[PDB]
Amino acid sequence: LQESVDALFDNGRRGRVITGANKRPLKSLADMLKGKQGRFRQNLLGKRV
Amino acid sequence: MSWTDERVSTLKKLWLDGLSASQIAKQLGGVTRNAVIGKVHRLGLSPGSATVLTLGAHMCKWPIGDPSSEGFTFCGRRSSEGPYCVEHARVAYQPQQTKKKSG
Amino acid sequence: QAITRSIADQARTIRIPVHMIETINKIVRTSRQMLHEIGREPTPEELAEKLAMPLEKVR
DNA sequence: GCATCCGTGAGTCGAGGGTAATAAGCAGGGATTCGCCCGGGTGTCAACTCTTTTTTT
Ligand SMILES: [Zn+2]
Repeated sequence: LQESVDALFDNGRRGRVITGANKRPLKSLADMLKGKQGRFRQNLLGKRV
Repeated sequence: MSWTDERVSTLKKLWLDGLSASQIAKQLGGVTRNAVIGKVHRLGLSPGSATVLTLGAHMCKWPIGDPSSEGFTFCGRRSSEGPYCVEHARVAYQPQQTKKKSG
Repeated sequence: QAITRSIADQARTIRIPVHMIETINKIVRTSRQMLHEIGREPTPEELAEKLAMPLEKVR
């Protein structure tokens, strides 16, 4: 349970949690705001017009 | 069967006081099993040297005999750091432990 | 029983009853057997008569 | 006071479009859900009486 909790937030510090169907690693809340969907260039600074 | 004002009252009473739902329709008469369930759902409100008592810590616990028999006791000897005794530790556990795998 | 009863509840990602999943497994097994020992591919029309179920249910 | 080991980075706009695998069984009891039907509140109409602005006398 503790592993699931602290992997739901980052998913990178501990062992990687990969779904059985998809071969790509899951994107937790921390990874969602770093480079892909964070405020770097996706939503906050750079957006469609 | 009927669904008068008294039919719902007796049904609610018999469902509240406690009774098998299958026999509820038979006791009321006429109403089937499916009708009473729909009504309650629609309307809502649904030998050794120690016995089994004088067994202290650090003592043997290997049973001897039958528990449902007259005389059933344990060894009760110096058997610290283990549930069973040294004389039975080699007969209870797997003798000659040889197991290994990958890790 | 504990491993099979729990694998069909949490791993599916959606609420699927046990009778539904067992019927799905039986239908898949019979379809594979018919496709392997009858012809090219079993049609859903004959799957109802083979399993003795209505067409609306098998569909 | 140094030697060894674990995090961050990598430009930017455009094209291209959908995906994919394993598979027990049956008996008990309840909760759920789909068909029919009586029904009472909402519409859509024949059909009986005051007012009055003239248009006729
Ligand atoms: Zn003993």
